Amino acid sequence: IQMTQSPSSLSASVGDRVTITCQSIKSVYNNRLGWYQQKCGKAPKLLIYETSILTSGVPSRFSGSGSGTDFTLTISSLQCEDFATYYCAGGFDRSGDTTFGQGTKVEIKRTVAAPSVCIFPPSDEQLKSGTASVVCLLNNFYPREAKVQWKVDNALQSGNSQESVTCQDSKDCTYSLSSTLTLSKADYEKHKVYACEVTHQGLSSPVTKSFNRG
Amino acid sequence: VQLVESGPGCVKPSETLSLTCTVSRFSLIGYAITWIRQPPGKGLEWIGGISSAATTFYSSWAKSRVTISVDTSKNQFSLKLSSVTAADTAVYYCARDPRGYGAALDRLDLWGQGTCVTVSSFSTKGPSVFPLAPTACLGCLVKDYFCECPVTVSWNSGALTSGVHTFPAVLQSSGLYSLSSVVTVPSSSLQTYICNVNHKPSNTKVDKKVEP
Repeated sequence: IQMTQSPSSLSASVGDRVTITCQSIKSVYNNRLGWYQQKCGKAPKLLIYETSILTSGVPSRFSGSGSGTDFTLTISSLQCEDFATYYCAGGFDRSGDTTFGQGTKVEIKRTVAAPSVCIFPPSDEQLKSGTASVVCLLNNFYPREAKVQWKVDNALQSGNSQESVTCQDSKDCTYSLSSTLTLSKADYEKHKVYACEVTHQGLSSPVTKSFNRG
Repeated sequence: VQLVESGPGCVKPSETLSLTCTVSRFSLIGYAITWIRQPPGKGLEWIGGISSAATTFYSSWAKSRVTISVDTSKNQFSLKLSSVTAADTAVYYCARDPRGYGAALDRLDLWGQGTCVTVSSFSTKGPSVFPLAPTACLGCLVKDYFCECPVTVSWNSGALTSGVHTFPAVLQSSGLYSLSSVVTVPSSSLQTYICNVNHKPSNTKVDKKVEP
């Protein structure tokens, strides 16, 4: 059974002290308790081993404590680059009784940041085939809530767009977002203005970026 | 020192999955290698491991479907997972315990970057790579590919890292993946801009020039 971690997710501001707990049923064998940090898209990284010893190069803001069945990871001055899922891992004997905790997500709150917006028309190569993708990019905003609306010749679109979002940025805690509008070449060629309108609490009114085909 | 993982990427149900983890550089360490997997959106799960004495350990769930071994002549560690189903879809990681322990997770000081495995009936398909042409924004659209990973996007062959955002892929209503990689650059950049895209399951290697 995975060891128990608490909470499942938490958020605090830059500079705050936060604590993550790890609890097991059996007592740990010979201080075999370590803590891993996993950033998006990346392998976990060992931050602390044998309960309280820091990996070389890990900043001193991380510390580990506890014993037996109850362990704590503390981050004493939360930074944007600490956005990650943290896992404890333990050994209870020397013959195969070892497991991970369920993970705890850490998010970092910061001030509002408005996105800067970019729009891309379909490339000529893609237009050579029968498909046309239009891409709207929202860069470096906070918080994550954002409405992207596509308009073609001022007609609103639904069902032909998809978005995805990065994780919180290591340097400035912002998100970035891409929205892709998919049309057929035939429908693309019938129309002239392509626009994406962005609504975000950092902008006093919605921002529209657009292009005229050709 | 790097643990280089290799594997087929997209596999069909009931096949045997074969992964390798090759130690790419000499280490004077008598180290152990542990295998761990992470299903999409879930946590880390121990599969098993191999000690400095080659003592091979297996998680209770893997004891009957996994074989773990080492080929010392190639410093290559192997994992075989038999009769896969869609539930074996996950990122598979190899990691090193510097103490030589084959059954320990508290001190994995060095990790491979993971090899993505998708168990599915659907056919592999390589991506098309399209420039997204214009501070300023530029990038590449990797479109219409299956399975999702392993997929690699670099800029200028690694030279351009600051400001680059490669987005998670989305499953399109066509049933194929699409993603974009973008970088914000100085507004009056003329500079050569190459995105390097590798979709290993389809043997697709494309370098694409993004010009004004």
